[PDB]
Amino acid sequence: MFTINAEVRKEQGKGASRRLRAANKFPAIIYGGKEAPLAIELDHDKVMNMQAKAEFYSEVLTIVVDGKEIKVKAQDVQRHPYKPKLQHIDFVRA
Amino acid sequence: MLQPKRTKFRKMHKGRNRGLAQGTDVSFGSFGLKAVGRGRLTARQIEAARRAMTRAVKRQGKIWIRVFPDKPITEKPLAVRMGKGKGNVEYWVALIQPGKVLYEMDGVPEELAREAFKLAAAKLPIKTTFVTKTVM
Amino acid sequence: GGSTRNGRDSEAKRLGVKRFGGESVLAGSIIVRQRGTKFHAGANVGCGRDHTLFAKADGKVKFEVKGPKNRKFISIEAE
Amino acid sequence: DKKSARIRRATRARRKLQELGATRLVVHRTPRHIYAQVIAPNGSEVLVAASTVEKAIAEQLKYTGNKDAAAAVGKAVAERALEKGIKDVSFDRSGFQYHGRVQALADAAREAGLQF
Amino acid sequence: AKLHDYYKDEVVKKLMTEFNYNSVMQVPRVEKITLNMGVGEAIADKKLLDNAAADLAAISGQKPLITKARKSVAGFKIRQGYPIGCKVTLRGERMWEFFERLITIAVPRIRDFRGLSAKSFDGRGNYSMGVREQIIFPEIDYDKVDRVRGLDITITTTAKSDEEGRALLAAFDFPFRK
RNA sequence: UCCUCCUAAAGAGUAACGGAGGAGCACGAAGGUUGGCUAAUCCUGGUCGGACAUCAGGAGGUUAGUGCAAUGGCAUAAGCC
RNA sequence: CCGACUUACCAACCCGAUGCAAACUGCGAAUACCGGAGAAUGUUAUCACGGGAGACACACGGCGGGUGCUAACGUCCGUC
RNA sequence: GCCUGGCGGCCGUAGCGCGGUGGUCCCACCUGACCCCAUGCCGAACUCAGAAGUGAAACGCCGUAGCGCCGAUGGUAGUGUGGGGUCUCCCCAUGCGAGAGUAGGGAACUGCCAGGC
Repeated sequence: MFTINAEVRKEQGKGASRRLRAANKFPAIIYGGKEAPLAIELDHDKVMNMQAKAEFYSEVLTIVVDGKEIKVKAQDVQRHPYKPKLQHIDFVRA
Repeated sequence: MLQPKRTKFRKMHKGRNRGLAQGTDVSFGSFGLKAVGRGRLTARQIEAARRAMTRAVKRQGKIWIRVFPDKPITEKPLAVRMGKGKGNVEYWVALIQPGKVLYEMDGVPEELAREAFKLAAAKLPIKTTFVTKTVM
Repeated sequence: GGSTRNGRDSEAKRLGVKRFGGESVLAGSIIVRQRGTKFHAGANVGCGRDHTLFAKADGKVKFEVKGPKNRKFISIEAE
Repeated sequence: DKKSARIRRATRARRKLQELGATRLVVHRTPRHIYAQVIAPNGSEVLVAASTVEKAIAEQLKYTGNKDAAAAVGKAVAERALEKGIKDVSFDRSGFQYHGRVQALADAAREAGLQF
Repeated sequence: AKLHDYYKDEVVKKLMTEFNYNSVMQVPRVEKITLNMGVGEAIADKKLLDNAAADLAAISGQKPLITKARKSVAGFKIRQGYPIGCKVTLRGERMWEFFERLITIAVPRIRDFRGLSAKSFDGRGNYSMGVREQIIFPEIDYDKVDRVRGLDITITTTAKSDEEGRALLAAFDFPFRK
């Protein structure tokens, strides 16, 4: 199923993004081309564990944010250069 | 050896190493030397590490060399004063930022890839990382 | 061989000030080395010789981009 | 082609006349008809026009697009400008060579009292 | 008169029968014919101008056009270019009468159609062949020039139809009589 | 001594026995105006014009040209007649 | 061979992916800089003229660099 | 109101290409030219007189997004000002925030005058 839990982002910006990454999170965004983009934060290590299975980019997954569920597809992954961690991911609504 | 055959000018300024790496993902093969930390890779060490990799894989598989030494760095010789022109070029260097994939391999399994990569990282002055799984 | 030679150049950049006190003509863009990507359109016929853009009448300097090739245009219009 | 070359030949006089900010007298010539227009210096707004496609000049001449037809067109536009009160218009060649119909047009505008 | 008389015969039958054409002038009309000579690096000869007068002004009193090498690229000794390329284009109905005298020296006599000169078939719009022979000499002496006169003649029309390839001249250049 | 680029930090300016090049002229047209034209390269048909000498069409926008170095400019081409 | 050629290399070129440039730019910041309007603060600090000098041998540290080996309490610049 | 011509504004969301459409309304091909002018030859080019014929080329309009072109929010790089760790580099507070890509947009809009309905 590869469901993810996410929370809506409290603050936007460079310092907020680095603070989320220092607190074991990472920013991401939900966009679909028909409705307004919604910016989420996620627990980094669960997305690591379900990304190591290569089925992240094949099938449509679910995000449990704020009590509502969006069925999306992984667009692109922004990773750290020299670390197995990542910094950002993008989602297309499908 | 591993230098440009023609260059627009015979010397260029030293400069500073930039912030981050560019082209960090595996692209051609399945495994690569993802660099950590700044430095200078010269032509002889990349030739030595490629020779070690080719020796370890025994002419099996394909090896792509991602970096190229396109920066000419000049050494003033021994017992010569300071000034009176820039020195002549002695060796050719490739500037490395953290995350830049240096080497590539495909067609060998994980064991022989990591073995040749161990020998190459032993030859090089720059560390490597470890993400090793199959490519999609 | 010995490559220690250089030529002195003095000012190759704009000083269009648009409110300071100068009657009519001022070297709005002097030693700009070019006539095409900075033309004169507003206050009559600039770009005489060495392509120095100079005004015609009193006023403020207007920088705009127009034309099919998106070149820049220096215009002077009165208050 | 021919129309593109004509526009490229016109561009000197067009941007020169628009850059001195002068009222222009623009010609357009076809093998079947001859046109004329006088244009305010902003260029988007024209004052009067005269052509052989209108019947008021077209009934007089048995062929639209002649030497004397262009003379009649020139006296038409010049009297329209004179009754409108404008004067000292500038001839806009607009890429046709100064010969033939436009020469008749120009000396018709000259002899009809429209100064250049 | 020659243009209208050629418009009567063997042209309007090409509009409906083989390839149907919507308009009258959709058929490729015979545009301007041009001829180009191949005089080389020899400027010291003077035969080129009066040879051009012989091939151009057999009836009229026309003059050729000569110009230098303005593209001016060569592996040879000359860079800026002497007058080498002399361009000749015919005037008015002399293009048609040049075509008419070419085909009346070509069809009844097998001298001008000596071999398989028309082997190349083109549908691009350009068809060229070096004739290497005379058509009409203005003087009584038909051969006073020592050269074989390897000039190039390029018929500038779209030869999509094969009527020009079989009726007027053929590929094997064999005239046929019944 | 004088030009052009870079170092020069997106106003000017800014050093070094720093890194690359040019000038000590030329033109009575290669100045002015009027009128006109658009390039380098690829291809098929064509003369012992062979890959390029002159053709004739498409592609191809200046990738050529600027009397001479480099930079900035050009279709109003300041290029060419 | 105007047909067995046209491969186990460049298919000159061109297409896709990946890089690299002080003397590359189809992009492009922060800052600085120039010019306007507004308040508040500042012993009018700003500008001109006139009387009187000194100085024109600088050093380190941070930032941007040339050179050097990204050596030097090295040297030469910009700014504090 | 519809369809064209001229001059403009904004300069590719305004361009190239594919398929269709309009004909003395208009526009463009077209006949002839040692009448005026012209070809470094050529009435292809430029002019003059015009009558036949044509929408073929070309022009204009409408579908086609196959490429050009535009392109956000985010994130990233960078950086002004304070502070901190240092092999040449970076981090933290704060302000400003790219470029390339992505979602997508997109096969124009509008002004004056003249002509045919």
